[PDB]
Formats: sequence, C-alpha cells, structure tokens
Amino acid sequence: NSRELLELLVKITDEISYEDGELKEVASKIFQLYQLQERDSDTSIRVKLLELLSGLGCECATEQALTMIIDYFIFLLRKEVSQKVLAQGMMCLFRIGERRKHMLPISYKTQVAHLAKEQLRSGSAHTQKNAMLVIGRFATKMEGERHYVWKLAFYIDSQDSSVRAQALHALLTLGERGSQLPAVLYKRAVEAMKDDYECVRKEALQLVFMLGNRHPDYILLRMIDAAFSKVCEALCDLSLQIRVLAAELLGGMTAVSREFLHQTLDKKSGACGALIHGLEDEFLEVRTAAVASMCKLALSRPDFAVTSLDFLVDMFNDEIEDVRLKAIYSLTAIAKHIVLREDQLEIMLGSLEDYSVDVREGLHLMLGACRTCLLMVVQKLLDVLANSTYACMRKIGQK
Amino acid sequence: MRLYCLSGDLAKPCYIITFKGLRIMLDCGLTEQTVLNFLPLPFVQSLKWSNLPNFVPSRDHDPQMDGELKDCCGRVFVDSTPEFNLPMDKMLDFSEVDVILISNYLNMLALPYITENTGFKGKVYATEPTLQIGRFFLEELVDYIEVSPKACTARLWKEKLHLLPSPLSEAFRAKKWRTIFSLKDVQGSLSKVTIMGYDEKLDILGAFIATPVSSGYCLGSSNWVLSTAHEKICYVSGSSTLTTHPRPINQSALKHADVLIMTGLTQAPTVNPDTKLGELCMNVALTIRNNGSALIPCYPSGVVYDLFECLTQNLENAGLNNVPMFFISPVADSSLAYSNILAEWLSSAKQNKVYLPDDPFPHAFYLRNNKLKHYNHVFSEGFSKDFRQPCVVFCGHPSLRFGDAVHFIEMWGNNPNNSIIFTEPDFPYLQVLAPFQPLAMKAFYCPIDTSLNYQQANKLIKELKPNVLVIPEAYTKPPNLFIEQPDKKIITFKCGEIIRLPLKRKLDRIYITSELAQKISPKEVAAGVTFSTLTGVLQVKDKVHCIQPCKEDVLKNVKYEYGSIDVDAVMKKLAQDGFSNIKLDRTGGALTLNLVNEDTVIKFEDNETHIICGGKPTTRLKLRDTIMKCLQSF
Amino acid sequence: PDIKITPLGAGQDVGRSCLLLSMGGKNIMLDCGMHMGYNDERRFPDFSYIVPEGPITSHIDCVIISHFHLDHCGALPYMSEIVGYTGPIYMTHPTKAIAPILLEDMRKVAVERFFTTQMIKDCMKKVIPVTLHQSMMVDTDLEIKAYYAGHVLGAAMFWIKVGSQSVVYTGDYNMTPDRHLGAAWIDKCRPDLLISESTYATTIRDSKRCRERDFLKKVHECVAKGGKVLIPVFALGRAQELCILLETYWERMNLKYPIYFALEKANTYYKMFITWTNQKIRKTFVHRNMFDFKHIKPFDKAYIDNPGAMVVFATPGMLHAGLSLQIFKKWAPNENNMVIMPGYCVQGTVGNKILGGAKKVEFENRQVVEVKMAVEYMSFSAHADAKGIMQLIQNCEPKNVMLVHGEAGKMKFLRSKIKDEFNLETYMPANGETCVISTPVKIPVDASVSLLKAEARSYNAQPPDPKRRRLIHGVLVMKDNRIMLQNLTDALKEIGINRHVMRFTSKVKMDDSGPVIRTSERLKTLLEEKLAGWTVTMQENGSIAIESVEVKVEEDEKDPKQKNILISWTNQDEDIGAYILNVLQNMC
Ligand SMILES: O=P(O)(O)O[C@H]1[C@H](OP(=O)(O)O)[C@@H](OP(=O)(O)O)[C@H](OP(=O)(O)O)[C@@H](OP(=O)(O)O)[C@H]1OP(=O)(O)O
Ligand SMILES: [Zn+2]
Ligand SMILES: [Zn+2]
Repeated sequence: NSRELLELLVKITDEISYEDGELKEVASKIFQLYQLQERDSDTSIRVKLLELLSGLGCECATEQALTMIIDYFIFLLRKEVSQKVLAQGMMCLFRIGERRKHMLPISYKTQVAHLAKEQLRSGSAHTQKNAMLVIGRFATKMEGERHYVWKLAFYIDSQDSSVRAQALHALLTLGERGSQLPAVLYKRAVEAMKDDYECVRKEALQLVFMLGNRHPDYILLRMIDAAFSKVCEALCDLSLQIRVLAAELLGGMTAVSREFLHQTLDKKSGACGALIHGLEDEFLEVRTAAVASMCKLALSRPDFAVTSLDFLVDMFNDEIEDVRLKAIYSLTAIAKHIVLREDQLEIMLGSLEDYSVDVREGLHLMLGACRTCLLMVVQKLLDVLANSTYACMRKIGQK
Repeated sequence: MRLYCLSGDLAKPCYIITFKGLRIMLDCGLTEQTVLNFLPLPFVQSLKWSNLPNFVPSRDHDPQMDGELKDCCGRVFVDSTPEFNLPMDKMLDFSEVDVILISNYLNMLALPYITENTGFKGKVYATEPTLQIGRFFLEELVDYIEVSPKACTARLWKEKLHLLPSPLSEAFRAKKWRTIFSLKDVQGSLSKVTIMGYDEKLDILGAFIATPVSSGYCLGSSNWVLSTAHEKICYVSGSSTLTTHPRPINQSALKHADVLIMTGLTQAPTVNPDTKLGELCMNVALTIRNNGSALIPCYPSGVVYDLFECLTQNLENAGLNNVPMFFISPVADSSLAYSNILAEWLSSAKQNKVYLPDDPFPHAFYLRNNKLKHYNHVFSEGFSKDFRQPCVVFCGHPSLRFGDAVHFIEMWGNNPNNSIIFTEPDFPYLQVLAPFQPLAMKAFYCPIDTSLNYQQANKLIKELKPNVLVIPEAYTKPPNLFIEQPDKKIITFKCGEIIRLPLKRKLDRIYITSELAQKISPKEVAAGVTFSTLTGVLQVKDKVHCIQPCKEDVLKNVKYEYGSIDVDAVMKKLAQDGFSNIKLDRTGGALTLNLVNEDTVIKFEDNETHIICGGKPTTRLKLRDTIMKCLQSF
Repeated sequence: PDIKITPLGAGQDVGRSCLLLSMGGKNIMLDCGMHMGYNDERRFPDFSYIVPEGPITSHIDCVIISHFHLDHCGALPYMSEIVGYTGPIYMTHPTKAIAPILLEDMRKVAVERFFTTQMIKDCMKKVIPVTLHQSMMVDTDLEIKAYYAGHVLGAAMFWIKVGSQSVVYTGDYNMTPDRHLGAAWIDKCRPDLLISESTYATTIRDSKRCRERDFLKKVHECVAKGGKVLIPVFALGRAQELCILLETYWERMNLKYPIYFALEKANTYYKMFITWTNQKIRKTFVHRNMFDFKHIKPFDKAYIDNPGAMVVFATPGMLHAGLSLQIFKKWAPNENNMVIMPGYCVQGTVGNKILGGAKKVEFENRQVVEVKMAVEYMSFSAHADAKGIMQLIQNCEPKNVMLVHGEAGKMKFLRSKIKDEFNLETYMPANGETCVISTPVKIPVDASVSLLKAEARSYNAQPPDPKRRRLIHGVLVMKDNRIMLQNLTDALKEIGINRHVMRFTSKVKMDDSGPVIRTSERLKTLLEEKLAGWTVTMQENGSIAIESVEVKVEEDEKDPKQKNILISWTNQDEDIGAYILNVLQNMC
C-alpha cells in the first residue's frame, strides 16, 4: 500500500503543472498526508510531498499563499528528524527563494535564514551544504555582516570538500549583494587555495579576487599586489577550469600597480612570468583568456600596451582560428598607444593569406585603425584582392 | 542505497543511484524511437507530403486538430518536427546529481538535455572514443534536423489519445517530448566531460573509486565499477561476448559485486548476427546482379566498419568488381579519419596492424583507391560527378525520418530491382517505411546486433555470481527467453520505481599511527579472538581518518571488566591481606560483606559487584585492589 | 619499511640511464638504456649487480621503459636475450611501436664500425603495452600507472605502488608545451619519493618565441649567403618539431632553398598515434595534417658535394656514428656554413667536443679536421628547466626528492634551492651506490560505521575550529588478521562474554539546617564553579549527575542540621568520582 502511494506520487509529480483558489485545500491535504506518515516509513513519500508543496509555492503569485506555504515548511521542518527529508526541505526552500527573491516579507526571510542556521550543527554534510545555500540567498545585509560571515567562515575548515566549497560560495554570495567582508578573511581564502579538490580552490580564488578588489590599499604588501600574485600563481593549476578562470580574473583587477603588472611579461614573486606562461598554454581556452586579460590590462595603461605589443603580435601566427581572431581584435582595440614598425609588420602581414573570411576582415579593420612601412601595407593588401580593402584604403589615407 | 529508474525504454537506460551522500547518474540516453510517429523531413521535396488527406477520428472534432494528423493510406502520422523522448526530470532535479557515468556513445545522446539549462554542476565521465563518437552522433542529429527544418505546430493531438488509432494511441508520455537541443548546447554539454580510460581508478570526491572496465561492444564502450574497501557496485550495459573489432569483454573485474545492475540485451534475441550478416551480403549481391541498387541506412560509426569489409569480401568473391560504395554523412570524413586513430581500443587482429605501420581498419585502403567515397550530403559538390549505378549507399538516419536517406527512398523507390536492408533492431522496419508504402522496392530487414541474447546473459550472471541481481521486469518474463537464477535473489524495477536496494554498510577503513599501535595490549578473551581498548585523537580532514595518540585526563585510562567473580575469591583473598574479620551475609541469591575496620559493605550479585558505605580514603583502596586482582580485565 | 634505489646509470651523469628500485619485497628496473659516448663494456648497464652470470627473471618483477630514446631503451634486447629475462616489460603503445626502429638503425650503424634483428623481434614479443592512467595490476601487491610526460611521442612518468609505498619516476619530461606534444601532467598523488631528471637544473630558458626566432634567423642568414646547414637528429623524436617549424617558416617567408630529411614510414607512426599529441593537432588532423610537409625532400648522397645552399636533417644525432658525422667532415673546413646542435651531447661524443670549444677534431686512423664552420648550440631538446622542476615538485607534493639525469654541480644548486623553498630532502646518489629512504608504518583498521557516526554527531555541536581536538574511543578487536574498532556492547555481544560493573557510592556528612534541596543546589553551584569543564545535570528527583556520577540523599535527613550525601560513581570514571570528593573534604 505504501508502494502504491509512492507510485501515485511519482506519477502525479511527473504529470503535474503548478502554473495551471484551491491551493489552500490541496496544501492542507498534502500537510495531512505528511502527518499520518509513521517514523521508519518510506522517506521518499515525505520528500515527494515536500517537493510537491515546494513547486506549488514556487508558482503562487498571491503574496499570502506564499507565506502560508512557507509556514507549512517551517512547521514541518522544525519537527523533522530524518536528515534526508531535512536536506530535501532545505533545497525546496532554496528553490522557492530564488524563484521569488522579491515577495517574502523580511520577517519571513529572517525566519527562514534562522531555520537554515539551526540545521548547521546537527546536519549530515548534505543538510549542512543545502543549509548554507539557503543562508546564502535568504540572509540580508546588516545581519549577514554581523552574524553570518563568521558563522560561515568557521565552515571553511570543515571536514568535507562539499561543505568547504559551499561555505566559501556562501561567503561570496553574501559579498556580492552587499556585505562588509573583513580584510582578515583574506588569510582564510589564501589557505583555501591549497585544497586537494578543484571545487574548493575555485571558490577560494573567487574570494581572493573579491577581497583584493574591494580592499585595494590594505597592508599585508599592498593586498592587491598580493592578490595579483596569488591569481598569477593560479595559472599553473592542475585543473583546466581553474586555469581558465584565473586567466580571466587576472585582467579584472585594474588597480594593481606598475611595478607588479610589468613583471608579467618581464620573465625571470609569483607574477614574474605569468602572462608569458599563459600565452604559451596548450589549451586554447587559456590562451584566449590570457590574450583578452592582457588586452584589458593594456587598454588603460600606455606603457604596458607598449611592452605588450610583441607578444600579441606573436599570437598572430597561431594555428587556431579563435586565438588568431582574439589577438587581432585585441590589437584593434589597443591601437592607440602603439606605433607600428617594419619587423612587426613582417609577422603581422604574413597572416593576410587566410582561407576563411573572418581573419581578413578583422585584420583589415586592424590596419585601418593602426598607425617605407606605408608601402608594405599597400604592397600586401593589393595582392589579396588580386569592399573590405576599399574601406580599409579610405581610413589609412585619412591618417 | 536507492535506485531511481528514469527510463521506460529498455534499449536506452537512465538510472540514478545514491551510494554515499552522492547521486550518480548511469547512462543518460535518448529514446529516438518516438520519431517514427512523425512524417519524414526531406531536403527539397515535391507535393507527396503535401496534399495528404487529413484524419478525422470519427467523433467530435476540432477546427485546430485538423491538419495535425494525416494518413499515409493505412496509418496516421503527425506533421511536425521529430520530438524525441528523454528521462523524467522530476524524480530528481538533475542538480542533485553529482556525477554522470556514460558507457556507450549511444547511451549518451540526451546529455545536453540534462547538463545545460538545468542547475547541474557536477562532472561527466566517459572514455575518449565515447566522447568523440558521441560528439559525432550529436552533431549529426543537429545537422540532419537543421538542414531542412519544419515547425513544431502539432500540440493538440497530445491531449487526446483514445480517439486516435492503434500505433500512436500508446504514446508513452508525449507531453514531455522535446524537439531538439542546439549546437551550442552540445558544445557546452561536452565541455563538462572529462576523459577517462580503461581501468583508471579515479577517486570521486573522497566517497568511492570509479572505473570503466571495457564491455566489448563498441569503440570505447565500458561497464562501470564503483568500489570502496568493503562494497562493490557493478553496472553492465553494452557487453558483447562474440569476437569483433572492439577490445573484448573484461568480465574478470565484475566478479564479486555486492550489487549487479544489468541493463542491455539484444532487442532481437532469436537471431544469430553472423548469419544475418551473411543474409545481408547475399541480398546485396543478388540485387547488384539484377542491375539494382542497395541502400543501407546506418549510424555513422557503428557496424559500418564491419559492413564495408564483409561487403567487399563477399562481393569480390561473388565475381562482382567495380561496385562503388558511398558513405554520405556530415560526420563521415571525421568518422573515417578518427577510426584509424584508435589502435589502442581495438581487438588484437586489428591492433597488431599498427606495429607494422598499416591502417588497422581496411576502409582507409578503400579511400586510397576509389572503391569507397564519402560526402557530407547528397547535394555536396563533387557527388554528382562520381555518382554511378548500380551502387551500395551507406547513408543517413536509420529511422528514415530525417537525413540523406529520405532522398534515396524517393529516388530509388519505384524501381523493383532496388532494395533496402535495415540492420538496426531499435527501429521496427515495417513501422519505419510506413509512409512510403507505394514502394515496389524490396526492403529486406536483416538485423545485426552483437549484444548478449538471454542464453549468454544467464551464463554471464551465473559465472559472475553477484550477491544481488537488479534487472528490469521485462527480463524475468517469458521459448524460455527470460533470466532465471534460482540460487540467488533477483530485484526488479519498472519504469518509474524507487526501489531501495538492500546494501548496508557496516565497516569503514581508517588508520592508526605506529605509537598508538604499539600501545595496544591484546588480551585473550575467547578461542581465536582477543580484545583491547583504544583511545586517541582523530584527524579526518576529508574522509581519510587517522588516529593519533594522546576529558582526555581520565578517558585515556579506561579498561572494562568481564568475567563475573565467584563466591570464593573476594573473602578468600581479603581475609589474609590484613583484615580477617569479614562478616558474610550469604542470602539465598546474593552476598553481603560487613567489615570492622570501618563501616563498609560489599554487595555481590551474580552479574554486579558494588559497595554502599565508605569512609576515609584508604578504606576504598583495599576493596579496590582486592576485587580487581581476581576479576578479568581487558 | 624502506625504499632502496641503486642507479646502474644516470647517477651524477647523463646517458645509459637505468635504475633499480626495491620496496615491499619487489624489485623494479626503470628504463634499461645505453651509452652513446662509449662503446666498450660500459656502453651497457652492469647487470651483474642484480645477479652475476645468469638470467635475472627470478630477481626482477617488472621492467618499465619511459620513452624510446636510446639512452633509456637502448639496452632492451641486450637485457632480454643476452643476459636473459622472460618476464613482463611495460611501456606505452608508441614506445613499443617506435623502439624497434631506433634499435634497428642503431644496430645498423653499430655493427659496421651486438644484438641482431631477430632478438629485437623476440624482445618486442615480451612487451605488454599500457595505456594512459590505466592501473596495470602486475602480480598482487604491485601497481603501475602511466602519466603523460611530453618530450617525445609516447613518453611517460610512472607511478609504482607496493603496500602503501609509492614512487614517481619522471624519466624525461618537459613542463612546457611545444608544437606537438603538450606538457607533462601529474596529479597530487603525494609519493614518498620523486625521482626527477635535472639536465637543465641551473637554467631558466627564455621563451618559445626567442628560441624559435633565433633558430629561424640563424638558419635564414646562413642559407641566404649560399651556406649550408647541418642538423644532426634522430629518425623519430625531436626532429619532427624542427621540421614542423622550419616548414612553417618556409611556407610563411615563401623561400625556395632545398631542405632534406636524410631517411621512410616514420611519419605514419605520428599519424597512427594522434591521441598522444597535443590539442591543436587533434583538432586539425582530419583536414590539415602536419606530418607531411611538401617542403622536406628525401636526401641523396650525391647532394653532399653540390655547390648550392641547403639545410640537411641528418640521420644520427650528436654526430657520433653515421651520416651526420660524414657531412660534418665534408663541410667542417669551410667558413659561412654551420652545424646546429639542437639537443644534449652526452660526453664522449663528437658534438660534446664541438660545443666545448674545440677547434681540432681527431678522428680514427689519424684524421685531423679544423672546424672553421659556425658552431651554434641551441636548446630544442624539450627538457624541464629549473622552473619546471619546481613546478613538478609543487604539483605532486612528494616527501622526498631525488635527482638523476644531470650534472653534479647543477644538482647541488637545485638541491640548495629545493631545501630553501620546500624544506624537502633531496638525494643524488652516484652510480653504483644505494640510497635508502625511511617511511612510517600506518597500519589500517576496519572501524564500525556506527561508532564513527556517533563520534561525528558528538563533534558536530560547535563550528569546526581546527584548534580543538576529538576524542574517539572504542574496543579494538582482531580475530584472524583483521583489526576492528567496535563498541563495547557490540564486541561483547559478538564474543558472547558479558560485562561486570563495579559500582561505588559513599556517604558524606556535612552541617546544614535547611532542606536538602538547598544543599543539592549549593553542591551544583560549587561543582560548576570549581570544575567548569564537565556536564552537570540536576535530575528533578533531586539527584545530581556528572556523566557517570549520580548524587543522592538518604533517609530524608531525619536529624536536622545533619546532611548525608550519596556520591555514586563507577570505576570507568574513577578519577572524577574520587578527586571531587576530596574537594568536599577540603570544604566541609
Ligand atoms: O541511518 P543513517 O546512518 O543516516 O543511514 C542512511 C539512511 O539509511 P537507513 O536509515 O535506512 O539505515 C538513508 O536512508 P533513509 O532512511 O534516509 O531514506 C540512506 O539513504 P538511501 O535511501 O539512499 O539508501 C543512506 O544511504 P546512502 O549512503 O545511500 O545515503 C544511509 O547512510 P549510510 O548507509 O551511509 O549510513
Ligand atoms: Zn629522451
Ligand atoms: Zn635522457
């Protein structure tokens, strides 16, 4: 009989549609059917009923039906003892929260955050992870700042990789939508970049990026030179995704320095050859990100754009279409701090012989914006035609 | 552990198991058989699929449902895009899933539906050939559907199925049918896959070890083994026992599983694949001899590699030469080039042909001559120059609802000397060519499938001897084509069942250091078993515990007392120590000791010894050591 | 347990590499190789140290070949059929494909101025190939795993495990990519010892573009003046990258000088094994294959004395024993032509003397040559520099380091840097002498899941501060050879023995006139103030409890002003049942 009810529940939740009055009655029937369930029955029936109620509240649009369903969740989960149902209820509250994010009164947000916090101690490493997820979305500003930052920061030293990663992710989520993360958190993020699991190193690198960007002038030696060096050292990571992410992040910390930024292309304390190492990467998605980040770093700084010319000219003769296009567009965008030159024009103009019509258009656009050498451009452009060249001829004449 | 069943199609599994706080998906596959309910999708085509008669189901009609269903002189078909079927999305949320394990490329084609726009954040694990050939298959489905597309404008039949006639009135779900994923969805989905190899032993988040173990079925096909130091779960999907070009079955490492999940059998089990290959070659030679052509609808990288070789051998031994073959598929050059890269994944006969620098597959030779040609499509440039007849064409989709193959059915259809042969059991052939029924072409249907008919599967299971055997319900169901193992228990899952498998963890592997191991003091308590008491400080740090040596002031000194003392031990050994004035109240079930040095009483029960009255501290210690010297301790 | 390593080659030297690794009752031979600089008895490793005068099949459990270079695989048929070995030999599939070719060519050039073709064939019949990251289970309690190393096609670093001891052997590896052949990759497996090569331990090489620009500029400047360039390489290996980049440069600048490769199924092996190359070849091999050149031509002998300008890739590297040495003899007494040394010259060879600055080359039968040609050493050998060694150390995180394939002073410099940066012990044994490394014991236990769950429930009551400690405790039971950490109740139930408890209460008399409930509350306050580290619960029966202790009152104190208090504790907590009573005796 229990199996038949489980089968009916699976069929109903498969065929149900929460989008398409009677919500009070069906919610109360789900509550009553949850109540009768004995201890040491099938927990999957209770999980099915909770996720039914959760979807039904995810599509509510009444501003009081939402609060009634949230009250049902609070009442049922405050007396729940099985950890599987508790973790699923946390995930259900999480799905309700991100689906609305605007419709819950602040008292209900505080109550849900407190209810999620109460499961952090007795959790089973799945309940704890889902509880930190719910804390991440439901904690507001000025109460995440005073209590939840420290409470989650304790769980960076958790015994489980999922719990550590979720603690760092929840700290990041609190930092995003307003919260004063203290600078003393920085030491806790750096030590989290030595974790054996990529899912923790990823969030730790995010947190180092965030902490170095908003406290740029803190000491211990300037806290964004340290963050720049730390993200530079993450270009040698054992995982491809963290390496791609570090290459993308390296260009976003604009307010770093001169003496530290100029180390990246000045090869031989962790930044001393980082962009050269990233440009000579075997993986395409790392080379592209390194080119884009170097373009961003050189867009504002003139001297770096001068010294970052030979490397990005090198990236022209790369036997991948996307890296070539990225280098060409980056040279198009940078082309205000640079003076072209005959030796550079040699390698640069050797790439005017491509079969696909993406490279020639973009490289025409590059030569139009860029500044004896005038002959060789005309010498090479005349061969390729024998629309794009004429427009490139119009702009080069005007300058 | 649970087992969530998410797939009602026996050929295309999708299961979820929960082993240790982790949800693992096994083989997210695509049900392609629902495309046969729709009409064919030709490239550029005449008024044959236009001006088809409407279907009115003899009862109350609607102004809207008319035009959605049209008949093809015996049968009813939906005028819409194919709309594939997929695993159920609400038994679990696809973001709870932490790891997806893929066995074949064929059991792979529903991955962009799961990984891309859901909340999924985990890893995907497969071998290198499964990822590459699954990339070919996904790119080719997207290509075929996007070459000459239609519009999804046929919803109203779905709400009403009892009206409609026999074949599509049993549509399984039909409201969760999805049309197709896109190319950038393919790119994003396959970017989450990480290459593994045979017998790699990769650690999954500290919870267990995953290992693919080479089911000898496809290029890179594998069976999966999840292991801890005390459990072993084995998943068996592809599994061919016959000898053919992939690396043969490794049943050594499936040997002592606690749970054995079995999924994929022949789907044509009364059939010998070798004699069906022979009938294929006989039929194609006979239609070549009669100045006809042959069309073999096929997958781009499956048994076509064997079809080429066996076809050339039998045709040239039949006195036929200069017979052209064309491979027409938008991934055919990629497939033919990539197939000769995989010498390490092949059987011995083909693998040995690369130590001497030769091509392991013969069809590369056929490309250095002009016996085998390949084109992206029938409209591709250069095809019209090299096309000759009679010929054998290996072309697009076996379903005949999209791809190059549809075109051929229009062109070769009305000549009786031409012939189709269907070699895929996943597509009933009389269902497949149902909208082509004024044909007059031969359409022979010789089914090749080398994957474990029931008589081999019974032998495999009773050779493996698992503790538990978890199978679909249709397997244990009657020519005695059913799995019976009377000496073991069989658990049985239908389409939408959560089944609660019986595997209970009782032990866990931890470590101790040398000093605390030295501190151990064994004491013989029974025949071949000794006891000791352990205390230390724990450092888990992932799941790998380690017991270092040391409210820790008294806790690391505790022993335990066994061997309840007898009557003639305490007073006999307490009389002569210096206190020989023992008063013994020997009550009918207990003993009581009164003593004169201070007010104290020692009460003896057959399972408990205790004191009541105390005094100055030295009074306790004589009782202490006098009791302890002749009572057993750890 | 100890890990003992004796190098029969590549100890404070380069070439003739061979190591003997013993741990856990096993013996493993790493990289049976040969010496180019010598051709006497010390050309091959001295297998007498294992067992003199006989087949070694009972004293070696497996042989492991990293890559196909002859300083690492050259003595393989000699070991397999001269002295004798009828066991398993493990290597990667490209190494099994390519080592016979190099061995046959070296046998051709060696017999003229030794093993045979048949014994090459028979040695290759003992080889069991292995794939990437496959845990090849050699005879029980011995595990082998291959990792990508770079530096030639099919090269590997090997991970060897015997009974909780693991060793990583790099062979030859490059931590930076090149045109083909991506970088070396290892995971954080934390081996007890990492054996690493140190050919370039004191250098940090410039970059891809500086080296490529220097090579291309020198070649172009020399050849545009009518001069000729000689490049001594091996038939397969590092020559393919130089061919790729020279063909790329001469497609770009559209030059028309001739370039020859003096050898012809070599590139079909690179075609068969595309899964061992880098990403940009696996991406483009279907349409634009990089292993046929249409600028490299086959070479003929009569072209040596031509008057034009050419670049010649010659068949033996290092200019030691073949056609490269002949062309070097022919072109040496001329200016405005050069030889480019692209690799490492093992000392005792001609190229080592040339790079050492010698201007006089003395050959056999009194032939003296003045090298008026330009001599340009460049580094295209694809070895790991100092930065690559430090990055491998950081990536895999070993407990010890060992250096083999290099020169002694560079090893000493890198050892000083290793100690300064990682605080690790780095060894460097010489040829013939053994190094021994110690490792803890770490015996494992099969604990009970319920015990661990109870301990984790107790600990998970406060946030996870790493400064506090956990206090697991249980019964350690072992029956056959299996140790088990169980609870008291479970172990006693299983064995069948029951448990005796000795239960100690005592009466303490103190002076009060009020109710005994006030006395109990006063006792609770005093115990909480003086201990402040134990859980004290006042059960509503007027009974105090501390975790095993209950405190009661007898007879309801018939006589006023007198209080009789029962202090009741077990043996198991005897200290906290005794000392605190003394506190009573220090206050009453
Ligand atoms: O009591 P626990 O130590 O928490 O054991 C749980 C519990 O198993 P039981 O309560 O039946 O002993 C879960 O079952 P539920 O009652 O919560 O549904 C079960 O989950 P499954 O239903 O997926 O089996 C889970 O096992 P798993 O490892 O798959 O999460 C298992 O935990 P352990 O077996 O690891 O102790
Ligand atoms: Zn080498
Ligand atoms: Zn070497």
